[PDB]
Amino acid sequence: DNTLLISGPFKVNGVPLRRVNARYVIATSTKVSVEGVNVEKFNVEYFAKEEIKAERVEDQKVVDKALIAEIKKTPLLKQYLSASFSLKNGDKPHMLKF
Amino acid sequence: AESHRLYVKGKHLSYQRSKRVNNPNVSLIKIEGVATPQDAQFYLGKRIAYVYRASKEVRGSKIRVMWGKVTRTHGNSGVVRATFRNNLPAKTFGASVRIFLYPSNI
Amino acid sequence: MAHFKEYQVIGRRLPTESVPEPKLFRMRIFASNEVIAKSRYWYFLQKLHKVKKASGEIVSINQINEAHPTKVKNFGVWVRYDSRSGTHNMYKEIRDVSRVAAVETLYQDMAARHRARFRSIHILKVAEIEKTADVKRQYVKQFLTKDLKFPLPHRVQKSTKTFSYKRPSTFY
Amino acid sequence: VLKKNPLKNKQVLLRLNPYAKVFAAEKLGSKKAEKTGTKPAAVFTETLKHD
Amino acid sequence: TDSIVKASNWRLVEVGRVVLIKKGQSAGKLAAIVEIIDQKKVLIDGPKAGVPRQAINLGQVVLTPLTFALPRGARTATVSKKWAAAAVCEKWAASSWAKKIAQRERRAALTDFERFQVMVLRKQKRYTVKKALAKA
Amino acid sequence: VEPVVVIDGKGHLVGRLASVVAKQLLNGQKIVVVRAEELNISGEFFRNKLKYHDFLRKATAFNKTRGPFHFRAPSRIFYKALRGMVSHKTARGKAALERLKVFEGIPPPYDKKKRVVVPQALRVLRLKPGRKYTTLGKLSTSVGWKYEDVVAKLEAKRKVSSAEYYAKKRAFTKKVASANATAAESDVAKQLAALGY
RNA sequence: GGCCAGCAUCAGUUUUGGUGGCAGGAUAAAUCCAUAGGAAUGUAGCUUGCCUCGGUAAGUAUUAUAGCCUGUG
RNA sequence: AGAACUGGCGAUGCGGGAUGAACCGAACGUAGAGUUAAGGUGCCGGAAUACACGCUCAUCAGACACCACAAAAGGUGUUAG
RNA sequence: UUUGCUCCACACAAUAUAGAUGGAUACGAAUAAGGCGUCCUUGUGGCGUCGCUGAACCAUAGCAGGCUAGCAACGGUGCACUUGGCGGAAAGGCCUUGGGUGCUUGCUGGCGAAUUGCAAUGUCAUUUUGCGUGGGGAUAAAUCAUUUGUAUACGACUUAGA
Repeated sequence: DNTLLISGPFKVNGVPLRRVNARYVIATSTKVSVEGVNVEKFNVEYFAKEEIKAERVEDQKVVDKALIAEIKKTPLLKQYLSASFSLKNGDKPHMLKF
Repeated sequence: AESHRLYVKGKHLSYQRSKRVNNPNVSLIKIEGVATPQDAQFYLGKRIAYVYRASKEVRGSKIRVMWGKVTRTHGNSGVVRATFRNNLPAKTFGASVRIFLYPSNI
Repeated sequence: MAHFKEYQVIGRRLPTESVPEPKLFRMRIFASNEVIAKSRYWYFLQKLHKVKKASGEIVSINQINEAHPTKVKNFGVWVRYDSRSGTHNMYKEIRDVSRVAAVETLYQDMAARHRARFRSIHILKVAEIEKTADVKRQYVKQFLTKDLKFPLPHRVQKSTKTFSYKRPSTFY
Repeated sequence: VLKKNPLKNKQVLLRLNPYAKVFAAEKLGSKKAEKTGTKPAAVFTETLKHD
Repeated sequence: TDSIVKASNWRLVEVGRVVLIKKGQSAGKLAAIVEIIDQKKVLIDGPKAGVPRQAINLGQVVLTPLTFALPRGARTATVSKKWAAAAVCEKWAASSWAKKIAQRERRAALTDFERFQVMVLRKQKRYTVKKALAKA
Repeated sequence: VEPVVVIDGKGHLVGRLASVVAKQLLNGQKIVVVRAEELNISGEFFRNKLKYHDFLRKATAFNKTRGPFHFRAPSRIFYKALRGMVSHKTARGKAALERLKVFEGIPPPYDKKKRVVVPQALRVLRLKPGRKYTTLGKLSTSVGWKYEDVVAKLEAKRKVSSAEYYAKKRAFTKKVASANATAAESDVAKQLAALGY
């Protein structure tokens, strides 16, 4: 459904397996390897709708494990994810090479 | 942190106008950090919000918003045109608007 | 007029059963395009000989370019110009890289110093002076002086922001 | 009911003008020429460079 | 007891003066005054920088304090030769002004993660420096 | 961007500073102008004095209390020039002019704050060297302003106190430059140099 | 199934950019290279005074411990 | 005051000329988007305190059509011939 | 003069905002000149560097910024106190002493943050008023009327009266 799937990872910055939209994100240049992750399971039925579900929490754990493990392989990347973005004075988004 | 800002801060200038006529349906915006049309092209299509306050509590909030979106550049100096859903009431000449970074494309 | 160019316009009488192959005149015209070129051509031939665009023909419209657009030259220019109360002649000296450029700043010079327009100005001749000492104008000779060196005092920095924080200087 | 421009919309540009297909195939807007070794006469060059 | 005169040293326009094109196509590049045309026009050339040989205005360039040796009205290969034999690009990069230009460029080319890193390193440095200032 | 902008009219030209200021006010900026006694006008003194006298001849004949009001102080000469550039008979104009403030000297709230300049309004940049300029405190004194020496005494006092402040500031900045360039040998500082700092 | 919105894929009108290929001209002019000639806002060198070594003031010399202009290709 | 030929005001708004019956541009169904005319882009005022060449400093400057004025005559004032 | 008035602290209502959201970050003079640093025999001195603009500097990581356990260091910074000093041009601010208390992202770790369910300022500022609680504090005047005439068309002005 023309969406992006995301994880924080949830243990890193508190963001679970979540749907987002492409026109509401800044693609940075910083790239971990998705190789070694099993995200094919997920779908609009997963994120369907009618307290937290065991499927949701356990699947978050399973993705977080491998993803955090790959994230250790880069210095200060965990702390980068833990931090939040904010525009400071003089920051001009049309000249920030994200 | 100290900051929580994901919006560029701009100013509402006059409406689109001649010397002696105005079009309320198009407002002119000055985006901070923007002094060229080639830079304003980044901000085309971006959402604008004028946030204001009122005494009457309407749905949990005393704060109200007018949404708009950038449409084209205006002039040579980075000034920009915007068109809001319900136009800006002209009391806001010199007031501050919030140019957001969505719809994003980098 | 505009950013000028130099053309040769070659032109002719319309051939007749009496006179086939007429004499083929030519002019070096300074103009920003071929249209103004051919127009000036018929202007000056309609002065000089019994011809007009109706009774005549344009045989060639060719562009002339500087052989050396990077060598600095000292041009003499002979001018005729209609003033308000009278018409006069002139010689001028222009140190520049090209004839088109010299003639451009000439038209500007005449506009500024004598309030003369493109319509008033003819260009009698434009000629590079091979050697110094055949120059007659101090405002070219003083740059022809040897070992030339000068500063540009009082350097102004064009600002971007409308508020500064430094109280600038003019060092240079 | 609605006019559609060719030069966008290849579909109308192809119902009009069948030849646009092969024009695009052979590209026929960047057709390279055959190079000829002609030189202008000395009379021409002298006239062009005459004072 | 001798006479005192400051004289206000300027950087001059002269055959050999090396300029910094700031606007145009070149626009941030080095060139050299081959010949002087008028109070405002000079013929410049930088062949190592790609700069074509051309007349330009002294307000469209800015002079540099660097200077090398050229004879009047020299051709493009000659000025390339003497440029290299003076090795003046090395001097310009040695300058504290080229460094500032590159500082601006790098700061611009920074990404969000390099910028977070900059931040962390600055916090560490200021910890050290404020500790050292409490002492001296 | 800054909430209040304290401009220092020393060296500035009245009209150019005035137009810059007016537009900032209308765009919605608080500007306060200080040291307007040091503000410059182009041309010579006698000229600008005559222009003032021409303005001074003008007066509603049947009641000169109704007439144009000829303010003498440099701050008010500036205000006159600038209200000519604002649409001042509107609510919007009034609001802009309330965002504005003007002073002879640098009074107590703004002597401890930074002052700024406007390069498109500065005499030294704009005017060609040679051309004669005028000084507005001298003009104002000639056409009636009284308090040119009170401002001079108070500014002498202020300059003393500020020079002492700057001595302290400069000493501490020497200390800090020492403390920084001793630490531009660490791996962290070389990493900063790599990244651009 | 009513009001207010968002994304994608399309149609029409339009605006602002990035980029590729091709032709014409003196089949750009130049630059660059080669070649002939030339001089000077005369380079090296030489001759003569000043000469605190050094460089200067002239004379010669036109490529030499720098270059330049012109013509041809 | 009176004729000739066209074009207009009258009878007609809109954009510009501050302002104006007739000048410039363009003629009017209700809207919306884009592009422009004339005129303009310091601020009043939408849009460059733009780029470039030069002239002028007025102890009476000058600032663009209709148009709301200035002449003869003079000046080792400055600039070019 | 009803157990009213005022200042401070808190709590609750309403009142709107010419319009916050990382920081208004302090020499002065010059512009055909200066700033910074250094040295001396302290000047209109020598030497060096800088400027070509604030795209600078400071700050800025954490449930709108949570709870935790340590390592290093004796630093930074918030609050309520507190020592002294300076500042009247509209000072009402600038600096500084001592400790109490917290936080520290200077470094390394643990837990948590999910459903706002693909975005909707998603409220996290300032001003004023009013009833209410805890306390402290002060506890008069004017006008009408009478009166006077240095005053007066009427108002007003000048005067007096326990």
